[PDB]
Amino acid sequence: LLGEANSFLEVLEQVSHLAPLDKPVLIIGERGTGKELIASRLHYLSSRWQGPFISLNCAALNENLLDSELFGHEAQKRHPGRFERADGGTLFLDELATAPMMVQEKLLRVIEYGELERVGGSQPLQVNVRLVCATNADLPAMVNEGTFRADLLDRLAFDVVQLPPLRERESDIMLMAEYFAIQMCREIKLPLFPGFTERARETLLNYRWPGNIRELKNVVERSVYRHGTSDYPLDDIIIDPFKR
Ligand SMILES: Nc1ncnc2c1ncn2[C@@H]1O[C@H](COP(=O)(O)OP(=O)(O)O)[C@@H](O)[C@H]1O
Repeated sequence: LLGEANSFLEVLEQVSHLAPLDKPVLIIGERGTGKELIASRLHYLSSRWQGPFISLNCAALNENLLDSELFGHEAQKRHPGRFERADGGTLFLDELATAPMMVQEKLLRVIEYGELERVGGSQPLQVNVRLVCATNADLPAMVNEGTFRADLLDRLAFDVVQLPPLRERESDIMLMAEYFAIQMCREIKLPLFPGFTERARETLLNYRWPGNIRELKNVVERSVYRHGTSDYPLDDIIIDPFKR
């Protein structure tokens, strides 16, 4: 993983201590800051490392589909949900704050009882899953508004990993930019990355990176491609490809 910023190193140290626990971990961070990567690090550093790592984006599914994707539904005889698929392993729920209140209630019940309720006939399913969740919402604010369950937060938020946005990671922007530029040079067969000019560095370090590391990679790849030479340093950082 790339980065030297104290804020980021401190996250890695925190994760090394949290991973062996069976307790739920809440990751607060912006898109592209490595939420899923950290969730997967928690899994692979934990005693569950040989078990499944399953992900789901709560924001991507309507309420009824989220409900059946997480908790499963009947009808060859059953469509297992993500809790069942994660049994013995880890389930990463991204965009937690978008889960509808009915889902939040059902999530609290699974955490506190350790089983998934079942329609008549079939008995409840036991599940044994280590949960990691993420969002950039202000969850305490949502609790005040009535849009996030306080009880659920008392279960999910055993501890909180705060992932710093790229704009708050010291000089990690240039370290990562260089790394990404070099890999794009290999992809388009340039013999050497010719460096970034001061203008390019100013552009990179002054931009907010709303898309963080995902956005940085894309911008840098496009910029290297457009430059297309090892003869002269890269000067033009193409943040916005919709202008020109
Ligand atoms: N510290 C890091 N070093 C190298 N690549 C990283 C680092 N953090 C995140 N990335 C990369 O950034 C992209 C977004 O990370 P990911 O965890 O998927 O995103 P998100 O925060 O949106 O869940 C991925 O391609 C991932 O490899």
